[PDB]
Amino acid sequence: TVAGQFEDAD
Amino acid sequence: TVAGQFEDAD
Amino acid sequence: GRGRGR
Amino acid sequence: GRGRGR
Amino acid sequence: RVSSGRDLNCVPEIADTLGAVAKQGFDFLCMPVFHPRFKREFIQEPAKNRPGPQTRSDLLLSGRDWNTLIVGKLSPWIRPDSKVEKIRRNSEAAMLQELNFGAYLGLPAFLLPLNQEDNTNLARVLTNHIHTGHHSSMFWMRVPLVAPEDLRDDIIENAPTTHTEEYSGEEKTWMWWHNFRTLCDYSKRIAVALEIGADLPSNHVIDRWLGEPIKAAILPTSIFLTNKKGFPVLSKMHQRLIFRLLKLEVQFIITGTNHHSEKEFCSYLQYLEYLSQNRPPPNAYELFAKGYEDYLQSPLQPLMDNLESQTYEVFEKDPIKYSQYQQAIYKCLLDRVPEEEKDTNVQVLMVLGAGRGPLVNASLRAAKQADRRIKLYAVEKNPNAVVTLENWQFEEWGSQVTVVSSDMREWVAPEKADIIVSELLGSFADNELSPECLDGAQHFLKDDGVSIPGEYTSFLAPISSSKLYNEVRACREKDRDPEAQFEMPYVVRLHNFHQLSAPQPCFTFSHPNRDPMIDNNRYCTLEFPVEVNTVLHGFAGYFETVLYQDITLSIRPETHSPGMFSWFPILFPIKQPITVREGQTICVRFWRCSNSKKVWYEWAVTAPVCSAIHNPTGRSYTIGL
Amino acid sequence: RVSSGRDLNCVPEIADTLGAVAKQGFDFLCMPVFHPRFKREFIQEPAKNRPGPQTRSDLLLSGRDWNTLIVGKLSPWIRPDSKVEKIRRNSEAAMLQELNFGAYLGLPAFLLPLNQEDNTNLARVLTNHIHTGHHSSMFWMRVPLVAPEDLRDDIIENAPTTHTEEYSGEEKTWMWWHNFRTLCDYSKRIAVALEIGADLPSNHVIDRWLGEPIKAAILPTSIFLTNKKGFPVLSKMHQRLIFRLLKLEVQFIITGTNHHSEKEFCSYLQYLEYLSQNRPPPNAYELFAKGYEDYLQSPLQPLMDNLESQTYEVFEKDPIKYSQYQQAIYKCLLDRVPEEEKDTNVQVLMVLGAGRGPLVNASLRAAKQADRRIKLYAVEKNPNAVVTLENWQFEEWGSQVTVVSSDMREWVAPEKADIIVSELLGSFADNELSPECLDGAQHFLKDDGVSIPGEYTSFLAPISSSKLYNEVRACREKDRDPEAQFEMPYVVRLHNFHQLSAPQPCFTFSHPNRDPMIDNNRYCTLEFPVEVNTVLHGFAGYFETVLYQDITLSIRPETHSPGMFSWFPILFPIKQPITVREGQTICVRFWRCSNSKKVWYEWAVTAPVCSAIHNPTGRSYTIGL
Ligand SMILES: Nc1ncnc2c1ncn2[C@@H]1O[C@H](C[C@@H](N)CC[C@H](N)C(=O)O)[C@@H](O)[C@H]1O
Ligand SMILES: Nc1ncnc2c1ncn2[C@@H]1O[C@H](C[C@@H](N)CC[C@H](N)C(=O)O)[C@@H](O)[C@H]1O
Repeated sequence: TVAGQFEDAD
Repeated sequence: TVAGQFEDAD
Repeated sequence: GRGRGR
Repeated sequence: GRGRGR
Repeated sequence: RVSSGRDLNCVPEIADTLGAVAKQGFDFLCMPVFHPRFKREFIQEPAKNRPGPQTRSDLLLSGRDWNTLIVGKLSPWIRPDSKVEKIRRNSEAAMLQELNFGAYLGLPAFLLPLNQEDNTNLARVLTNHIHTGHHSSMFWMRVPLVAPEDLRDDIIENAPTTHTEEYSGEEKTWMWWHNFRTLCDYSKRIAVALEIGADLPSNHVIDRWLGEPIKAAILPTSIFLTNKKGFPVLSKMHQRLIFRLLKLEVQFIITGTNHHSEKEFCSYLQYLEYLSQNRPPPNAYELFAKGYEDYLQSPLQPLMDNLESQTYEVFEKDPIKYSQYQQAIYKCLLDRVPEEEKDTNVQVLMVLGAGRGPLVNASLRAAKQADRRIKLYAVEKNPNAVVTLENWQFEEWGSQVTVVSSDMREWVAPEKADIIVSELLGSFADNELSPECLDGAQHFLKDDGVSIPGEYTSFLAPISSSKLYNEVRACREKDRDPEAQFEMPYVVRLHNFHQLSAPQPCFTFSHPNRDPMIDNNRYCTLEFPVEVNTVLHGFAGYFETVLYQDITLSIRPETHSPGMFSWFPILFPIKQPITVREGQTICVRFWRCSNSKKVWYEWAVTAPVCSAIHNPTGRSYTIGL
Repeated sequence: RVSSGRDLNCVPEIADTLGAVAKQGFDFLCMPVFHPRFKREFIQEPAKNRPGPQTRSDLLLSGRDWNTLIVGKLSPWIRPDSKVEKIRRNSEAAMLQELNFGAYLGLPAFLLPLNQEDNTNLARVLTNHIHTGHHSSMFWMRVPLVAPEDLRDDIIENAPTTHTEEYSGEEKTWMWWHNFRTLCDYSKRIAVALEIGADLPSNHVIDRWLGEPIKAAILPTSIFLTNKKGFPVLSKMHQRLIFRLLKLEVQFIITGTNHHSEKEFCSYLQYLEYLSQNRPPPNAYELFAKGYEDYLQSPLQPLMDNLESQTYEVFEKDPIKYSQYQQAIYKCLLDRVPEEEKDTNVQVLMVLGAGRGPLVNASLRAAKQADRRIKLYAVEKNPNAVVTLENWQFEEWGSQVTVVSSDMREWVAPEKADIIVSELLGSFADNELSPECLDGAQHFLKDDGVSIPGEYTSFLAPISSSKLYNEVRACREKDRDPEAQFEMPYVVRLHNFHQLSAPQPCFTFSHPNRDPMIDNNRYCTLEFPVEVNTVLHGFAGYFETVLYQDITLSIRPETHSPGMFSWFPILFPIKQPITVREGQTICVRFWRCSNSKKVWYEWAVTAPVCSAIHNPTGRSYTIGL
């Protein structure tokens, strides 16, 4: 749903 | 289709 | 096994 | 059996 | 639903032929893999050096089409049993070639004609093929119901047709099959494609063909009568035979030409569909048994095994058994407690092997409707069933029901029971050691107490079933005596079988047993007249029981309880099939033996031809105490 | 989809818990059958007489729900390996009770822990339960990748941790597993459910684990990292491990509590879906092999028995092989025939074992593209393939092709062949007697002839896998030596396995063998270094062939030809798994014996532990000739 919901943690 | 198409022969 | 069997 | 088997 | 196919001997092209056949509505096409008239030589040159292709390519149809839409037919000129060595050798070579090609195409089934008294060489070739490669294909023997020699017209001046009442001369066709079946050691890959003639034989013959592995039935187009509307129809006896075959679930193959040229060929098929609709819908029992017909299962032994939740769930699906138990309990309560003592008298009722509590619910409902006070115990040895019973007792029953987690044989009751209700009846009456448990429980029954079921008897009936024998023979378990499968009973639905005589009582048990002698070892001898001249394959076992006075519960075919489907007949196999004649009363003997630690059955047939004693000393099958 | 489940040990009510779990998107729930803190005694008088139900009844759920939705867990307080006799006995009784209840409910799987090194008594109890009655509930052993003792923080003053590499100390958990399944005798009903934990071990440890029969993977919610948007995510190493596990079709079990309270618990599962998608989609080979992975099938022997149409059809589905053959033919034709001789010079080409004709079409197309004149002799022994070839030859093929129905070893060619083409290569280099057939055919090859199959070499590589070992053990059949299944090779798509070393060449053949004394018996010795403690289970076998020059067909993993799905690797099992340590060298020996009218392989591992020669005299496996 949210854009970049699954983007890796930095 | 025909009425009584499968009536036994006599 | 439905009935009376395994 | 596919590949080269049986 | 009905699955039917077409039989053709000419196929100029495959694609268009299949298209037309599908348009007509058939499911599969029976065709010759090789041209029927194209004789081939294999020894004598220059004939054997024939150039060019031997048959049409296999690339015309996709592999899926070959595996489902086509059934191969053996060429008509192949006569492996001819009297000439040259012809016999050529026929053998041609049959091997055609069978190998059929295997190459992966045909689902292959049709072989069987229309001679002697076909030993054909059996040899077929069995040699059956042991070479993978050969997943099935084999259907086209065996007429009536030999052509018998149905030929009497139009020869000096070759009159037989008119004597040859009662044994009308079964010859079956013999042809039987012999061939024996030579191929009852191969599971050999079935029958029965061919129906215009004239049908005596009812006993058509019964004979029951129990044989019939896969297809061949209907010539010449057996259909014409109704006044000009359509094809079947005679009443033919219709009954077709209904029976449908109940056997064979595939119908229409063969011949369109005799009723005024109508499309599909009309024939349509008529069959009409009959398929007239088939009465299956009853509750038939629907319940659908899936396990002639499927072998080992009988349950609750005494040493613990049943799963699903087992109890399927047990509880039967309303007839519990309704009749409730009726029996209600009648017993009414008899025992008079109206004047209704308020003051309380009856002690013990439910043995209560399982998940359906018997307890039945007893409570019976007591409520009879308006008699009762105190109930529920004895159960299975700890998980005990857990479920305790949950029930805490939630619903309350203090009225006392749950006991102990074997009734070892339990010491605090009070003497007025009534003991139990269900320990297997397919055979005493298969599940109901007598032993009930005689152990008798010690805490009142002198005037009542035991439900009141009495139970077991019945045996000889049966012939090629399919059942083959499945039993296929139960070979590695790591075991090679012939142990024949020395243990199975519970089967016996859908495809022939019963050679009415069942007769085998063993009888009654409780409570006040006899000073208390023994369960039993010995019985049974005589079964035979009027069919068939081969005996085993013994089917049923049972009946009187719960209380009139209330009865049975699975015997003549008095089968309507709707009840909780039990299937038990099967006692025989090591070797035994042929029987019009006389030759079958004399069989049964033993029920025990050693205080196991219980087992021993059975043997003494007439017409003796046989080995099966399962001696519980060698191959025992029920733990 | 990716089968995902939820692990809970507090389930106040099953109905609402299952509703919530299903709403979140999970597929199954792992729960305790008994209350985790409800200790029970069986040998103490006041305690063993505890009244009331011991657990919630099974009536709460439909029989279907139990069999598919629920997974049982063992109570934490049960310690069968306790040092105290009383505690040990109580734990044994409680574990037996819980396992029996799980069987009664028919749970699909039951989860037991392996949190400590010693598990002998637990293994004994579980094995005793397995060999008692009939049930199908699988068992999942929860084995952390990193032992709990090693994951604790350095908080203790008197018991500090150590930063030593401990290369041998990172495998201890696997040892716990390896011993356990050894105690239970590699039972097929025991599987692993490894727990990922916060930190991963050395990559070699993970590679070793991936060879074990992993059925589930436990993901604590504490390992998920938080991204800038507050959602859970995984580190790169965790993502790679998850990809590898997904390739094995494992079941993911999310366990723990919702640490990211701001979001919903489903956020975890969604992330796995995001990893489920976007993973490298299966290639053509993987899609082709789908459905046949770790499935053992016997190799084909076309020389002895004739193949079916479907086999030839599947052979045709591979375009790469025939494209390579066409390229090799094109190069050979160009080299042999100069441009000035492009006409008036017809090269005699032979195709041996033409099958249904794909090789002949490839040769014709190669000739057309090379613009050279040729003449073919298609040789095929399979009479049905001969029929197909003849039909393909009568049309669409000029007089160039000359179908011959004979064995090349016996056929007497009328003209010497410039080239000979064949595809007798099997999974192993010479599994189908290609050397013998080519040596026989060499007699009619010209002095300067070319054999397009050129050269081929076989490669062996040790492999360890409990899945394949269990499967081959299950391949035991009656009517033969019980150890025969271990003395024959199987064609298998090795999927769940670990390769202990790089392949090394086993045997090499080249044609024509112009040297005298053409013999095919061979003897080879191979040494394989090992870099990790493991349990060798067998030898995987591949082949690599050079067609003509610069054109190669390979199936060895390091140089596998792209899209080449015609051949699967072969497997040579060893009846006794061989434990191997780091630094040891596995020394194995292979014999190819070709006694008259017979051919077979014999293999034996001599180091580090000798094993009996497998398949001596071809007693268990032979190629027939
Ligand atoms: N000797 C025995 N003592 C106590 N319970 C027994 C004994 N033998 C069998 N049982 C139990 O009797 C039960 C058999 C019945 N559940 C069979 C179905 C029956 N309609 C019922 O639900 O009661 C099983 O729970 C067995 O564990
Ligand atoms: N000794 C032999 N003489 C003649 N044909 C043989 C011999 N051994 C094997 N074959 C044939 O070699 C063929 C093997 C090939 N069809 C395998 C697939 C290959 N792509 C092809 O279609 O040619 C089979 O048709 C066998 O019948």
